[PDB]
Parts: sequence; structure tokens; C-alpha cells
Amino acid sequence: GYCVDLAAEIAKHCGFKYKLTIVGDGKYGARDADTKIWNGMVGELVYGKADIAIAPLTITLVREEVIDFSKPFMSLGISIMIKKKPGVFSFLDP
Amino acid sequence: EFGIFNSLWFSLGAFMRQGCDISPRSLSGRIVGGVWWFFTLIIISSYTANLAAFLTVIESAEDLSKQTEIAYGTLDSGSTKEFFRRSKIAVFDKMWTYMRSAEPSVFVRTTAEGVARVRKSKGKYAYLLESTMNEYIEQRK
Amino acid sequence: LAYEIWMCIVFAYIGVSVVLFLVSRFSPYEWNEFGIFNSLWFSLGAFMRQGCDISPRSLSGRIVGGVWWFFTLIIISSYTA
Amino acid sequence: DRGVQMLLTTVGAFAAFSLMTIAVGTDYWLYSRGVCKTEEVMTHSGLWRTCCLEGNFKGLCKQIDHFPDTAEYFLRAVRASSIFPILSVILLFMGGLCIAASEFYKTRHNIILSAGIFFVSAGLSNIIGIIVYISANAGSYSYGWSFYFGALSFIIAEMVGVLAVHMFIDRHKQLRA
Amino acid sequence: WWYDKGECSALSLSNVAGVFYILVGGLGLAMLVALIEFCYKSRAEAK
Repeated sequence: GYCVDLAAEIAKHCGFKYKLTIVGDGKYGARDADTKIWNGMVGELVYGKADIAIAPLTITLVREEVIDFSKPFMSLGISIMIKKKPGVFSFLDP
Repeated sequence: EFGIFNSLWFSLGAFMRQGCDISPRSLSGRIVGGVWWFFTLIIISSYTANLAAFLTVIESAEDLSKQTEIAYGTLDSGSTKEFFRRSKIAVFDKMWTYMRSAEPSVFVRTTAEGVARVRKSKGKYAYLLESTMNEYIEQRK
Repeated sequence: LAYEIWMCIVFAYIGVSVVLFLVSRFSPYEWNEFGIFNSLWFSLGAFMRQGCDISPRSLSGRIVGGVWWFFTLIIISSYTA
Repeated sequence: DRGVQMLLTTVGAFAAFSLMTIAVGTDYWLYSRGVCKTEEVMTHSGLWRTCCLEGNFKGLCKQIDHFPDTAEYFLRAVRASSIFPILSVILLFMGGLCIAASEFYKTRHNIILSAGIFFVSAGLSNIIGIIVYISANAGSYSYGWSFYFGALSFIIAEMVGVLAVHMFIDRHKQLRA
Repeated sequence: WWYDKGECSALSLSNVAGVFYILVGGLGLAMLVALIEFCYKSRAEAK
């Protein structure tokens, strides 16, 4: 993938070694203000289930308040995704 | 002569441009017939001329708020969800309310889940997500 | 027009003619210049948008004639367009 | 002439019944490049079974799946259940019985009119069947001898109906005379 | 990882089927009306 390559160069630049691990929760992440719990990548990093995230993880206000991000390596924007014949009586359309 | 039944037949036949078996003989009858003939000419000519086109045959956030039939969601705990949850723009706050109130939870638990839920909803479910994933998907089968 | 449309136009011509003949001549209480030969001529002429020389006078014959007229209008307008 | 008419109508009824029955039964309605029992290869498709020809496993026949708007579903249903071709066959059968029963009970001379109505209606049913079959298929190819058998059945049925009504008219003319 | 994954006149009977359906339906309504009138007249005969 793209972030696996990036992480390879992240380890090269940091010099450290890395083990590529997926998030079980399969979420970029967010926090429940009631449970005080973090989910997904941020949940993993905020809880210590890991130590670093060279992945398509997104910086945002809520997660920064409780964990440390890096300098954004790419920008993005919200967007919308959607699902991408003559009638029997089409002769009345004119 | 023109009784009610014969008169309905005369009129229908005139509209379908299919000729006649009788025609009015009096002044008043001929005035009525004339205006019906003129009306038929303009309307049939217009049907044929436009049948010269009908011959065989939503994309904004505002358009998305406009379409309520489409239900649209984001990752449940995702930067799209957090951006909707902590939003300050009106459109995104309305979307966050719609996500929080569109029951059942429009939210999915993985990006590919939201994609497949859209790809398996015949356009009755939509996904709100990051632009990079859409660019990759629209570029890939 | 496609081959199938022509085939079904012929089938419908035969059907309309037979039904006009049946509906106009079957009742013994009527004994209409609409025998089978005249029925076929009426139908052909109606399709080519030409004259008639006879027009059904009964209610049932008029129903058949009206639908054949509508069918002809849509199909020929579509051929010309 | 007369007397020959009854024989001609009887022969025609049997011929039409047989042609339409064979047509509904056989499978050479459409020659298309489809998929045999589950690449591409010519496939004689019919009303029910699409079967493979000129293939590594030619001769393997599979029941056609008529399903992957409400109108699409209704047309798919009306085409999956060949209700119109089948109704055509049933009506032709009832017409045959009426023609046959004419020889008995000959005094009524009112069942022969029934035979005519049955034959003409069978023809109309055949037409609707062809229309739905073609429409559904549309949603290179060719039509096989089954399709044309169906068409010939329609033509003979209409002719037989005309003859029946003609002889009904003659019988009432004689009775009134 | 984005662009290298790149993977993305005649008239048919379907256009004019409605008119055929209406034609046949009308032929049927006509046959029904005729037979109903015929039956009414048959019963009308002064017995």
C-alpha cells in the first residue's frame, strides 16, 4: 500500500523499527464523552495498544485533545458517495 | 346527422387526423368544426415535432440535504463523524443531526463497509467520507 | 423502425381486421358493409393515413376503429420523426 | 363451397394447436451468445431452458433465471410465467372441443360461435406473448424455428376463427330462411 | 497508488410496447361489449 511504503520511509527517517498492525475496531477514531473511551486508531494510540501510526489516520480537534498527532502529511475534504428505460407509456411524453 | 354519439365520433376522428364519414353542414356546425380542426393541427403537429427528441431516452451538499429519500452516513467513530459531531458550519451541523437522527444509525464501522452499504443500497443509502477514498474508488472497479 | 416492430405491425393489422369483421357481422340481429375483405381494406387504409370510404357505425366497431387509429398515429408519427 | 369448410376448420384447429404446443415446448426460440449451465458460446434459448450448442459441453441445458421498478418486476413475472403463450394453448384447446362438439348437438348452432371467439382470442394472446417475450429479452441474436412456429400458429388461428364465424353466419342465415 | 489502480438509432419494440398493449386491450373490450349486447338481445326475444 501507500502508507506501508510511507511507514517504511517513516522508519528510515526515524531510524527506528516498526511492526505494521491493523486496528481491530476498523475505525479512524473518535471519543465517547460519556464512556471517556477512544475508538480505532486513536483508541489504540491513546491506550498504548500501539506507539505510532504511519497510516491514513486523520488529525482532528477531539483526538488532539487526548493524543498527539504528527504534522499532517496530506490534506483531505469531506465528500459524498452515491450508487452510480423507456416507460411502457412513454408515448405520452412529448 | 350529428347526435351525441356521432358527434363524439366526428371529433375523435378529427383529432386522430383519420378522416370523416360525415361533416357539419350548417353555419354553426362548421364554425365548431373549424376551430376543432385548427386545434388538432397545432396540437398534432406539436406532438410529432416534439416526438422529435423524446425519441428513446443530486450532486451537492445542498442537493444532499434536498434529497431526504437518500439516507447518508459516515464512519461511526471517524474523522468525518468527529468533524460532523464537533461542527460549527450550518450544513455540516444539519448533516450531523441527520446522521444522529436518521434511524437506524446511518453510521458504518469501516470505510469499505459504508462503500459496500452504498454499493448494496441501489442509491437509497449514501456515504459521507474523505475525498481520497472516493477518488480511489471511482478510479477502481 | 426495427424488424420486430414491422413484424408485429403486420400481426396487429391482421388481428384488427379480424376483430372488426367479427364484431360487425357476427350478431344475427344486425342482419354493415364490413365483410372480411372490406375490413382488411379499412385497416390498411387507416394505417397509411388515407381515406376510408366506410367507417364503423356500431359501438363495438367504433372502439376497434379508435384504438387502431391511435396506434396508427403513434407508429407513423414515430416513423416520420 | 360447403362441408369442406368444416373439415378445413377442423384441420386448421389441430394444426394450430400442434404448432403452438410444439413452440411452447421446444427451445429453439432464440439463437444468442449466452452462458451455458453454470465464457460465451451460441445458445439456443427457449421459453424455459437456455441450452448450449457448439461448446466444450454442448447439450447442457439450464433453466433460465428470469430475475437477476414495479413495471420491470411485473413484466419479468409475466414473461417468466409464459402465461400468455400458455393461455393461447389452453384457449386453442377449448376451441377445438367446441368445433368437435359441433357434430353432436348440431341443433344449437351457437357453440360454433364460441369456437370462433376462442380461436380469435387465442390469436390475441399469442400476440401479447410475442410482445412480452421480445421486450423482456431486450432487457447480435436471431430467432429460431420455434418462434416462427408460434407466429404461424397465430396466423392459422386467426384464419380458422374467421372461417368459424363465417359458418356461424351461414347457419343462422339458413335457420332464418 | 491512485492512478495506477485505474479501472474506471432504430426504434425498438420496448419503446412502443404500450401502444401495442392498448391496441390488444381495446380489441378485447370491443369483443366483450359486442357479446354482451348479443346476449341481451337473445334474452330480449319475446318468448
